[PDB]
Amino acid sequence: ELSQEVTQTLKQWRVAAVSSAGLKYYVGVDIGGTNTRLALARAEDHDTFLQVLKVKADDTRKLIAFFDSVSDSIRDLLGVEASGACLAGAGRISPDGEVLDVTNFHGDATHRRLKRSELPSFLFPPTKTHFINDLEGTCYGVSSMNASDALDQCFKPLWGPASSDKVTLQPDHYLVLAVGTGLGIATLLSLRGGFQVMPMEFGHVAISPVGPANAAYAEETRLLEYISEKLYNKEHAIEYEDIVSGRGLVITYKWVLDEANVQDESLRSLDAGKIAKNATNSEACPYAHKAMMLHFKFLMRIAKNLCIGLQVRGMLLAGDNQVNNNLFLEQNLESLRAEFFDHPKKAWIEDIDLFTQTKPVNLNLHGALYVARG
Amino acid sequence: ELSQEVTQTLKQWRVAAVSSAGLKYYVGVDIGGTNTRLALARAEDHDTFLQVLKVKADDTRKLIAFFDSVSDSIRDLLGVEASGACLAGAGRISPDGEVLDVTNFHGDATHRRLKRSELPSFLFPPTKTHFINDLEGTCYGVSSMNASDALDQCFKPLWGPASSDKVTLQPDHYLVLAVGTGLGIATLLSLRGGFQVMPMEFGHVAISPVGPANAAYAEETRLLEYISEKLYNKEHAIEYEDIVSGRGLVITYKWVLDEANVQDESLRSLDAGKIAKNATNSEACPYAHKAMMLHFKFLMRIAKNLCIGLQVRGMLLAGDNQVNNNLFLEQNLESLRAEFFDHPKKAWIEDIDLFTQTKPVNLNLHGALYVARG
Ligand SMILES: OC[C@H]1O[C@@H](O)[C@H](O)[C@@H](O)[C@@H]1O
Ligand SMILES: OC[C@H]1O[C@@H](O)[C@H](O)[C@@H](O)[C@@H]1O
Ligand SMILES: [Ca+2]
Ligand SMILES: [Ca+2]
Ligand SMILES: [Ca+2]
Ligand SMILES: [Ca+2]
Ligand SMILES: [Ca+2]
Ligand SMILES: [Ca+2]
Repeated sequence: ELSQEVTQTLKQWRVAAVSSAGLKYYVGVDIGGTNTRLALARAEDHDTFLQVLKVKADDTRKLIAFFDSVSDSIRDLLGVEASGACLAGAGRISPDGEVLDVTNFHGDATHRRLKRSELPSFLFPPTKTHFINDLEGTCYGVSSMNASDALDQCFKPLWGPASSDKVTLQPDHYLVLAVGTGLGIATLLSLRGGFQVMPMEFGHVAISPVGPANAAYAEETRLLEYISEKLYNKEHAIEYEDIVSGRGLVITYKWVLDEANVQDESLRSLDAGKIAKNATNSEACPYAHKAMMLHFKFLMRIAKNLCIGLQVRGMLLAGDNQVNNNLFLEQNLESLRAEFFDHPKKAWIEDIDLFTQTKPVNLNLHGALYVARG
Repeated sequence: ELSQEVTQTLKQWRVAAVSSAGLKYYVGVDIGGTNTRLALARAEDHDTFLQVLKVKADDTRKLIAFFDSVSDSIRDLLGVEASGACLAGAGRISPDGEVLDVTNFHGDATHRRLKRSELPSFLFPPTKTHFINDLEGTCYGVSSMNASDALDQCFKPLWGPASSDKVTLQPDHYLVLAVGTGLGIATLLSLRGGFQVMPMEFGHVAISPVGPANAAYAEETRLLEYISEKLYNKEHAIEYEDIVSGRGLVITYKWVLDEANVQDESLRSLDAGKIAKNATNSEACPYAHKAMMLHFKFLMRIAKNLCIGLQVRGMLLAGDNQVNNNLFLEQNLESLRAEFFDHPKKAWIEDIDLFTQTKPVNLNLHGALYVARG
């Protein structure tokens, strides 16, 4: 079952199949840890696309059923096969490009892994289908929009030497981060004509502490030990993603509530989104604020250290979820900056630009559709 | 004052100046945090070079006097200007490539920074002189030796799926680390024909703790607080380089001695090299061993997390100092592996290759001489 807008649109598209140019269109997929989205774009649609379906899926067998279903649906409306496909997924891709491993899907290896050869040929031509990482897809989307001087349509400066200027990327490196089901991290590279994308897995590196004289030192130690207990039985130091994610905000929230002996089962049951919204009212939901503060504090800490290690010129906070959290970010700007410049080498990152996405736009789908064209 | 071997060699070289091909030679420089080395290679010397001078220097004004001096000395023996130069230095390089900032030199900005335009024209042709980072130079050296199938002449596998094979680099990413005056880190990249080098500053990122149930958790906290006290007055979390370096091994050693109330001023005064040598006798110098253990433990911890974040296929422990520490590494292999695979995502790094440099060879100079040729 497809929507009216999609149905009417595909009817307009298919008249071109009996034209000289034919109907050449491409498939793009954003496989997130919680939701998957699929979109189509014709050869001439250069900055736009048609989202045909989204689904809540946390294993690959359910994706296969979604792909089969939506493939048959588009086939009944277009007739003509897709000319190329790219799936940007929230995990790692095998050296041969054949297999995606979705890091935060649940179950055994079969339910976390997705092979190209399992995909329906209609939407996923066997020789013209590629896997990329989701943040790798974000970078191609960003690079594509930077090339057509359009990044200012969905990004805004939060600080840095370029913050009075319209958003545009210089030929240096830029770090891209996205907070969602997981912590996504990639880098736009300018080494040696264009931007090269490097996919990364830095959301899973062990966290760093604060200085022993920091006022948050005792309480951060308790939070890290609490999370390390619940996830790893204290055997490992937690990953940044164990805090900087949806479930991470939820578990930090439960820690804030345990230290305050707040037994209220209603405030106890909120999901990441309600905690995050509640946090924009500092005086009326102080516990949501405290958890969100620590959530974004650790996002600033991993971003700080990657800026130093990668020697980037700027960084971009991306994702549609980030749009809803920019208000919290501005309400707590000093607290975030205090964290970001808390480093012996703070002089090195004083001139780092920070951009944040301000309008909902699925940069992953744009990136996947850029790759799918070849 | 140049040596006999260098003097005799340059006399042999200069006969070619009155030949059809002329005398085209290139300058390479390895500017370390403690020592600087300079070398020459002719156009046809593809895997060899002539080291003409090394000096102990910890500020750039002393380097300028060394460069001026050795430039005039080579000029009096060769007559003909150098055709190209590259300086691989232990720090950052400005966007315009004009200025090197040596991270661990002492003094004000003038004594830590070195401009191209301050270099003698004879050895450093104004339009044909380039700055690279020292580990960036290491990678070009490694890549150069991999291209001529020669890495097995100075690297040996310590573990991984390729450890029965002769050392050769696949077309994937490789992390390169070197422990010396500082912690040097760069990455050989295979994105998209060849290896691309990415320079990095990851030695300066904040450390990670162990899991709260680890037997070393209480004592690591004391060590981190001790170093954070002495370097930063507890205001910052220490950098990996604050432990994984010469001065880091020395300060860890002093901490081991303080916790044992060892007042002996003779054992108290050892420099990094004597501590490291003493450490290869576990039963006779147990304190040196304990400090060296923690030294290499934190090297394994930063390497573990960078392998995860960068998704490399292998890593190389490089530098001439590493040669003298491989014995310690093999005596304490289980302790190092216990640290390296201590991660929730340990399955991801199970198949990572580890190589370590086994013969002294200045890979920085090879790399700089590769760049100097254009
Ligand atoms: O989706 C955000 C990120 O989530 C992480 O848990 C995955 O390992 C990454 O591959 C992904 O980019
Ligand atoms: O020499 C090893 C490393 O030392 C560090 O302190 C510097 O910041 C790096 O640029 C250098 O590569
Ligand atoms: Ca077909
Ligand atoms: Ca640049
Ligand atoms: Ca327990
Ligand atoms: Ca000249
Ligand atoms: Ca490859
Ligand atoms: Ca103090």
